[PDB]
Amino acid sequence: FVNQHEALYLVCG
Amino acid sequence: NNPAIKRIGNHITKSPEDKREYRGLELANGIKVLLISDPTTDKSSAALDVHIGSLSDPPNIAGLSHFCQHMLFLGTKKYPKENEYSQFLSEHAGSSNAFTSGEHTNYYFDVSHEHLEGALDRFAQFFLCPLFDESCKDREVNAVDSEHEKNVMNDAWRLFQLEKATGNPKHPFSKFGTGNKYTLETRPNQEGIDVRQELLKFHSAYYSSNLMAVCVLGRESLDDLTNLVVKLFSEVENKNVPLPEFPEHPFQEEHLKQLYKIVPIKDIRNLYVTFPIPDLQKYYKSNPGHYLGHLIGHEGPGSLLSELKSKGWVNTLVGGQKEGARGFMFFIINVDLTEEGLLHVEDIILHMFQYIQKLRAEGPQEWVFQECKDLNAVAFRFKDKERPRGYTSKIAGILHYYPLEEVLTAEYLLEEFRPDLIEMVLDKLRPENVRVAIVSKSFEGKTDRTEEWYGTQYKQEAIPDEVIKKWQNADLNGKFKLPTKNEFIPTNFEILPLEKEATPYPALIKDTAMSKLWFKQDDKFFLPKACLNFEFFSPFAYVDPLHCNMAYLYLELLKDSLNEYAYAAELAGLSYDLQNTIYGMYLSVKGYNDKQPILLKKIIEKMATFEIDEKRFEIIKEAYMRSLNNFRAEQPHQHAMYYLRLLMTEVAWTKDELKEALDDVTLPRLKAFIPQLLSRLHIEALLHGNITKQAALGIMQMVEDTLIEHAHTKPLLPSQLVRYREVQLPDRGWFVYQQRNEVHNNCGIEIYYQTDMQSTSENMFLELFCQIISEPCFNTLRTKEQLGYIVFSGPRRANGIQGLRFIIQSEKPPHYLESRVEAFLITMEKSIEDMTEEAFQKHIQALAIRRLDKPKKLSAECAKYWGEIISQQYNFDRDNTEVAYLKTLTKEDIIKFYKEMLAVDAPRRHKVSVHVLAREMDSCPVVGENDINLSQAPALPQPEVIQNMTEFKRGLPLFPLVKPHINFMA
Ligand SMILES: [Zn+2]
Repeated sequence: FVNQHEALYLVCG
Repeated sequence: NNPAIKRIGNHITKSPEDKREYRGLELANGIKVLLISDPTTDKSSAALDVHIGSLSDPPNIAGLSHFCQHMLFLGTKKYPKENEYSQFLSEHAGSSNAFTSGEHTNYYFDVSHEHLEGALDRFAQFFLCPLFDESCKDREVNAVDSEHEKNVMNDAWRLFQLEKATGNPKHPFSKFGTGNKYTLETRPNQEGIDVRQELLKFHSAYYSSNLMAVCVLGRESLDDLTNLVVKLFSEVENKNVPLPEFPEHPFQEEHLKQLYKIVPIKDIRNLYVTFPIPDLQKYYKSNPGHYLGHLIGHEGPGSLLSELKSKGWVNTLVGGQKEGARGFMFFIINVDLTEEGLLHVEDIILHMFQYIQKLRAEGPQEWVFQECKDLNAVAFRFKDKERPRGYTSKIAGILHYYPLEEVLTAEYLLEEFRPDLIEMVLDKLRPENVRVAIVSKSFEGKTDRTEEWYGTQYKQEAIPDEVIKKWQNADLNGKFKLPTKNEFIPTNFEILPLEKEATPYPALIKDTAMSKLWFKQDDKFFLPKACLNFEFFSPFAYVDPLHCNMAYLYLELLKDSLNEYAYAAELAGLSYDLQNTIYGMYLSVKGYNDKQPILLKKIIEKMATFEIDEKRFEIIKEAYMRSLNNFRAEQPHQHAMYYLRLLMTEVAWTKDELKEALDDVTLPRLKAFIPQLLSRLHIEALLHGNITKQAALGIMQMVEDTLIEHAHTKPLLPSQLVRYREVQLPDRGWFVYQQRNEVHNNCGIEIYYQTDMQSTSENMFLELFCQIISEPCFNTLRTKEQLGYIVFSGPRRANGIQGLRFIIQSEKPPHYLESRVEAFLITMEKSIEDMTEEAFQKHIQALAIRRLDKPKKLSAECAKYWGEIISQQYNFDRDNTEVAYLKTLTKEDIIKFYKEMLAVDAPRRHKVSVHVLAREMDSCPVVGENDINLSQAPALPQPEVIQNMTEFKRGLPLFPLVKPHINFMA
């Protein structure tokens, strides 16, 4: 597949 | 006129299906803004994106931008309270979060539409007068460290940082963005650094209005929204900070033609191929990178994947462009590796270049561009209405890349065919500009390097010139051919007129022994789409470990078989999900209704006449074994949830039992299994969307007839429609199950306070209580006590039963974690007794808004109905009914509920705890015994340790099942 599908978060979802 | 506004953009191009109103503008201080008015939204939201990220972290303080992100929620001069922001959102049905990337720090929240201003005001202060309190700084630093700790043993994160460490060390791309205690506290301390001051400097230096973009969505008119934003953000100071740029690519000559052998944590086999490329962001009107990604990453006949799979070397492939930062990008082709594939990496790569050569030989194709353009236009026009929170956060970010008028269409509508750009990018995909990385356990003990931030073990080698040569001389392979016209592209978008007998909720239109059909014609979204959900019931899908393995394998083999054909449908906005369950199988088809019948028919037909390819069977079986074992690498809290599920469910096979029975699954056994599974079935479906009753009945009957014709399927007996029960814990009982995580050096825990069977009253008692303790739990257990990054509390619902659960992952041992939770419970009791009647009524209103929030798209409304069907409660009017009862509760009711079901000395306390010990921890007591600004843990009794799950369930009774809500039709 095509690459459209890395970061830091305050809180886990 | 208005001096606070530099300019008001022209009409914001939107979909003719989008009823929301839009207004773009730029403030005098340079803040780009997009206002969205939706008079029907239950929740309003806003987001602000600062175009500065970890890439701008000072070299001596890695992770500072990420740290500033955490700190901004902890108080401002205008609103000093550490949790004023979160507490305000919580009490008004809102939520918030934020993330930090290399060039961005994005902050967002949602809240009841009636309190947008109150929330926006507290929010705007983050960028005007943050406190960066010293006490909050010393504490929150642990949250950041804890966040990094969870990613440390994660393969994706390790590879992500390894790529940065393998490039030019002088390039900011090599920076460690997450940061940790060492880089945020320890190091700076032993270097005379005042982090407080650094945060103040960083914020003061980079949080300039000229680098900010904001998006606000609310019920207010566009004029009112305009005045609102002007009043709260026009005071942000403009320091005219230059936008950071990175023209020189992190991968220079010495970084190319390099091979890396990496040792993973999980047992995985992957091949990563990377090519450095220019920044293609500016070409969004043509997207040459996606054009090549679409072709190279195509599954589908004649594609690279097809040949790679037929040769038994690869199972999955991902191709296309990958973001870097302003000035540089990458083009990748990552693939999965079978055992054989691992031994043919060189050949696999040769095939990659042969396919690439094919694209050069054929040249750019306009019809391919045209196809993607049309699909993208169709997708934009009929795009599902998004949830406010995610919508604002996304817009705030893209406002930095596109003109105000194009912010909505920029990522969708293609305009230019650019064969010159396509060829330009294709010219970079050559062997002399490649980087290859192989991930395999087979490299264990063969590595000579270590990545400092994650400890990743790897080896770097230069690719021999002859190998590069052979790839450079890649010739045309007859197996590789460009895709053909996508016959699944939809053309019929007519919206069927609402039928005279249309109902508000799904109606049971078919009730036979073979199937139960729930149907609802869309009456609010009006998009040419539909959701077809089917639940196939069969006792042989979970009768024993072996059959569960076969159920899984069967469906996995099936999807692998339909992949090539189904990919075209996926591109045309038509997808499906097929998986085995503890009750049989689950199938879901969604997207444009136009061609769904075709895909569905194809799936069922294939299902009832499936012929297993032996080669595919062995490979997929090998990957499944690996998948079962790899669970050992999951996080401690995930293990805790896993163990609790096994513990509380009447029937549940463990991963150990499954993989143990896996070596018993043979091709012959699997072939005999399939016809047996389909011999007798019951189908419960939900057809929802742009479809009529007769079309729905037609679809349902088509599925049965296909099964009947090819599998001779007969109806299942009603008595066979068995549902699993949850274990019934004894009054005042407390059980503890302890296990160890051998990969992560952190502890995990889940505490479950079982209450009673689900019902209107029981449901709202629990939900109201969770609503009240939700933010305080986070504030107490994390922000104050800093037990860990992951601190969760909320209701647990399973098999018709429900209760309160707490989930924490920490460096601290489980018995300590439990003592702190019990202490928190006492705190909440006092808190509830001490809160005003109005504060109580505020939590009720907040829960109400949360429960009544209207779904914005078809799939969301369908999922809610599906939830009622799957649980067999069929309470479609649940939200109105439960909220009406909710508004009836008093503080006394919640106090009594707590004292009777939750308190340490509650007569009906039903507690079960799962303790997951860290890797480097031999044992840990199951219970343990100053005063430090730490509240007092109540003293706990002696817990009964569970040694055997089976015995545990045998010695306890089982709850009954929840009685269905009666839905009368035919
Ligand atoms: Zn974070």
